Amino acid sequence: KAFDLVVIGAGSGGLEAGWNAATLYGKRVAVVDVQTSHGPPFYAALGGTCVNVGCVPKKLMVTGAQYMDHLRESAGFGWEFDGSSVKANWKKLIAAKNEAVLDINKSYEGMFNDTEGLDFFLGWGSLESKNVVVVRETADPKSAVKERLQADHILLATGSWPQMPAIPGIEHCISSNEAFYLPEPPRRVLTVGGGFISVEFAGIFNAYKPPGGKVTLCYRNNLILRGFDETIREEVTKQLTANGIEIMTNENPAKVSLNTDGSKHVTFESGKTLDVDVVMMAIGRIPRTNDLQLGNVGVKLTPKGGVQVDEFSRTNVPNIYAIGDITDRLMLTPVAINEGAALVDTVFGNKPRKTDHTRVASAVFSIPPIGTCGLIEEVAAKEFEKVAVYMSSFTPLMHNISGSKYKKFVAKIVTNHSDGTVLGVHLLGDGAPEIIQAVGVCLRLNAKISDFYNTIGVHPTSAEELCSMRTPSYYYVKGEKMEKLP
Amino acid sequence: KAFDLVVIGAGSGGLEAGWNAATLYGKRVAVVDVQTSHGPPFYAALGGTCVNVGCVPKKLMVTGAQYMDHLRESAGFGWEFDGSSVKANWKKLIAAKNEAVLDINKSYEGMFNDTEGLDFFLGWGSLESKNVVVVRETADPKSAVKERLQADHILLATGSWPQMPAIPGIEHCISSNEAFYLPEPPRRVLTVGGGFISVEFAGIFNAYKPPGGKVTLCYRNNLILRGFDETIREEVTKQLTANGIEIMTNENPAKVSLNTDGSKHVTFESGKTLDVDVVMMAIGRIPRTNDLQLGNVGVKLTPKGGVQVDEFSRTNVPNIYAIGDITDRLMLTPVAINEGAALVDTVFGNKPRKTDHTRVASAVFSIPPIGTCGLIEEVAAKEFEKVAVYMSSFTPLMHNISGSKYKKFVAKIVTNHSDGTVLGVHLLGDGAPEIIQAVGVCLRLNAKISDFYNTIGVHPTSAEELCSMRTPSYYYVKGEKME
Ligand SMILES: Cc1cc2nc3c(=O)[nH]c(=O)nc-3n(C[C@H](O)[C@H](O)[C@H](O)COP(=O)(O)OP(=O)(O)OC[C@H]3O[C@@H](n4cnc5c(N)ncnc54)[C@H](O)[C@@H]3O)c2cc1C
Ligand SMILES: Cc1cc2nc3c(=O)[nH]c(=O)nc-3n(C[C@H](O)[C@H](O)[C@H](O)COP(=O)(O)OP(=O)(O)OC[C@H]3O[C@@H](n4cnc5c(N)ncnc54)[C@H](O)[C@@H]3O)c2cc1C
Ligand SMILES: COC(=O)[C@@H]1C[C@@H](O)CN1C(=O)c1ccco1
Ligand SMILES: COC(=O)[C@@H]1C[C@@H](O)CN1C(=O)c1ccco1
Ligand SMILES: [Br-]
Ligand SMILES: [Mg+2]
Ligand SMILES: [Mg+2]
Repeated sequence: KAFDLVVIGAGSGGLEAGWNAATLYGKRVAVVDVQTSHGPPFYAALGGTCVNVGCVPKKLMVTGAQYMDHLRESAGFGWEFDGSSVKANWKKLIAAKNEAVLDINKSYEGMFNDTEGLDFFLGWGSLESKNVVVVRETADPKSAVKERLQADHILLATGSWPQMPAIPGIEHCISSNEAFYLPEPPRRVLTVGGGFISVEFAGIFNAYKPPGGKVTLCYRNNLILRGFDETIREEVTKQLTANGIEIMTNENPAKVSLNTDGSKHVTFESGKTLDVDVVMMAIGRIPRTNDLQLGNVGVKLTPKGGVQVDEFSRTNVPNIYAIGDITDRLMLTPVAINEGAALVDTVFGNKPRKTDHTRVASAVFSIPPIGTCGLIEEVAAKEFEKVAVYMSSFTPLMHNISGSKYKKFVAKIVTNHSDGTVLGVHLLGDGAPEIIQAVGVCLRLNAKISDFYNTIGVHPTSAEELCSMRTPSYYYVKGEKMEKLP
Repeated sequence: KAFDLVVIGAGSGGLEAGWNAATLYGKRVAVVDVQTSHGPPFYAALGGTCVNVGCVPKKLMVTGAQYMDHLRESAGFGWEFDGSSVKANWKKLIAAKNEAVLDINKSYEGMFNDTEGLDFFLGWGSLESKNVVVVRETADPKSAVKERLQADHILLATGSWPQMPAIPGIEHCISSNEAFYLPEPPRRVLTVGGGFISVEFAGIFNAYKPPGGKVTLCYRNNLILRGFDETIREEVTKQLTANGIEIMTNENPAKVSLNTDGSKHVTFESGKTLDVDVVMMAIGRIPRTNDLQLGNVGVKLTPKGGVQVDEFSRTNVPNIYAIGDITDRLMLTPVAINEGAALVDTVFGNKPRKTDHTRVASAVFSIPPIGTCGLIEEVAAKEFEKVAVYMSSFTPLMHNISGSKYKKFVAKIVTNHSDGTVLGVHLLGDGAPEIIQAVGVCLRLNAKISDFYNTIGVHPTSAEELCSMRTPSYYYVKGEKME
């Protein structure tokens, strides 16, 4: 019952820290999670949110959703078939996703069996004391102890959970957790929220809806995807609309009731109403701190609710660290993994390393998708006296032939115009998530715009647009947008 | 008529050079090409090989070919439709391709009409003297003179042309040029060659083949795609085979005759026989210098027929330059364009610049495709004492579900293990040509493996594999492979 490291949460960050500590530094590791495989009741399980009810199944389902566009687009290239015979079998998709997620769950079980020092414990981890984690039967702190784990080092890696707004009839609504297990594809669905999860699910439901279906996405403010490039926010909005999704901006559910046929009657704050089969809330995710009983050792939380951490993932309590979504910063898997890898290389490697929270590449698997790294221009413009924006936006040739004329590719480079340093790169279109990864490496290397334009293009690709931009489209001078410099 | 620059060949490199010299440096520029729009009889035309019978139309046709996989793969994600209704209409693909290419032809026509100091001349350009380009009716130097252009500076930018082996029945075979104009998709086709053109057309013809059809690729050597990463050469062979293409390595055509039904009877050196509807020779491209009458001026050619150039694209004759395929080096459009821009900056801008032919990102639009930049490990191992290989190879999850379990993604990083400098990056799988572009920028910035593995991944992507490799798979020490 004695460990160098006890990790609460067998997720993206938890397993990276766990595995590394064991395989690289031959350390003695305990990892706690509430479930060994995906789905109800606790949804996240061994592997974490990403594996079970996040990046992995979502990406399989977006890939499934993309075939609605490929089947149509094929016609431009001479593919002929009976379009009246086309059906999207959601039940197939969910069964194939479940098998793929289960195989990963089994994979992690394999990893824990086949690794000296690395041991998995089932149940609910909380903090007894500075150096003891208790595993109980349930999330109730009164439930039975299954284990008392002695820890020289404790890692909090419990991730996040969907926020459900406290409106009348919220019990008629689901989150992404339940979206992954719907037995039938909804004919009419309201996705609530303007972030990546609402956007990605609107695309998924749009592809799998039965005949006479309608996807509506509502967002409480004016323009979806706050924090992304503004040109891309506007374009994603147009491209989702072009593919049949209704975007209701400046709208927010005030209440939901069940109609007598089991459908949902949504009343908006504005007084508008909408009948749907599913209401999926995707308005936020909040760190999972309640169940850890952090009051028992006095781990400090932020005004927001995340575990407060320094640059080395250290809480206010020596030997207690926190990575990933529990810190309520950038809620992405590779960030959690990076923080985990750094924490272990630091503490057990004697090789201190801090995660860089700048210049993080990320994606939205919207149809079509977003790839982005670094600052949007409005943010750059407040930090840098002179910012240049390089922009290329056009419908690629393939999509003129496919008939998807609305699929404008957007490539934007934001620079410090004083030295040419690239501050951010913002892509919308097929392949954007793949294109952006090596751009993340470019930004780590302090690439300038001249490093891009002096590189020889790969032709023909969308990516070569990033190496063809020599002249700013416009600038910000002391925060002020203008076409030309003074 | 008198010009600062005369460009023979209105192609990738010629147009970059002409447009830059006219617009950036205010020079009076003439550009010569044999045809104003794509296709027979001369195939290349205004815009060049890439526009007319190269990168642009081939990428559209590979995109078309990819739908065979998407339609099949859709089933794993629950898509249902009547498979027996599926037809690949090649006529529609060719029509869509022709319209796209002709629009580009027309836009280039409009660029010349609307750019003052940039003039287009139709016909066959050759050298009369070191400062005179003659434009004639035909490739025959006795054909009628249309123009004589006085030139301070002459750029040779005539590209390359398919190589056809001098075998009996060569006349019954075609090249890529004719493949772009086949009115009907061949039921049985043999692509001859192991290079990108053979492999890309094998995938195109494999998707559009009518029922009961068969695509065969033959190559003289043991393993297609020499010059590419060896793991990728092996895997792309497996993945082509898995999609129904017959790869005949260590085989070469000895002759072709017509069966009585007009189909092609191929006899290989090995005494194997194959009956096909089309034989497409893709064994090589040779520099197009014959028609230039370079003997009029004494421009030095290689025995192969390439124009010899220094690093600044200068021939042995002052004021005569050559860029692009005619130089018989790296036969890529972006390289031709880079060389044209560097030449004009140097000559007209006094901004001396030479093209870097190292660490050039390129792609093969095979199905699935290749993206590469920099050295393969066998080459690195001869130039560096210690070389590390970081390799990740696995069927991605979407392809377990899709039913294309054969589709392994390969990601390989080759380093100088002495300092970690990345020497090469080699990718096989969907997205590879898009992933490799920004890797080009990384290699220009002398990125080390640590710069890749300390970059935060984008998940889920194939690209994130590049940023997830901490530990070498194997090494070369003084040219020798060590596990
Ligand atoms: C729908 C969706 C889509 C997403 N898509 C992407 C994407 O494409 N790319 C991306 O990078 N990120 C994506 N994310 C975010 C990603 O899932 C998270 O950022 C990441 O999983 C956070 O990792 P973590 O280590 O913080 O915790 P998690 O991976 O969430 O692991 C936490 C684990 O802790 C366990 N746990 C919690 N409380 C306790 C307790 N008291 N005792 C024991 N175990 C406990 C849970 O069961 C869970 O398995 C997505 C998220 C969602 C919900
Ligand atoms: C099937 C195929 C696929 C390819 N795919 C790709 C790819 O995906 N990516 C890539 O980067 N590269 C690709 N390439 C290579 C690319 O097309 C060439 O590298 C590029 O076009 C060479 O440019 P250039 O300026 O040297 O000549 P070109 O673009 O070939 O232009 C030469 C021009 O000169 C004209 N001409 C010739 N002789 C005369 C004369 N005497 N007088 C007047 N005009 C003349 C021709 O009509 C032609 O238009 C491909 C090539 C082929 C054949
Ligand atoms: C693509 O990842 C996201 O959408 C992340 C995850 C969560 O932290 C919310 N979020 C953002 O707001 C955002 C803006 C730009 C990039 O990310
Ligand atoms: C995609 O780029 C290529 O395929 C280029 C184009 C042409 O130059 C041949 N080639 C090679 O790289 C090569 C080396 C040895 C055999 O082919
Ligand atoms: Br070989
Ligand atoms: Mg174990
Ligand atoms: Mg003109």
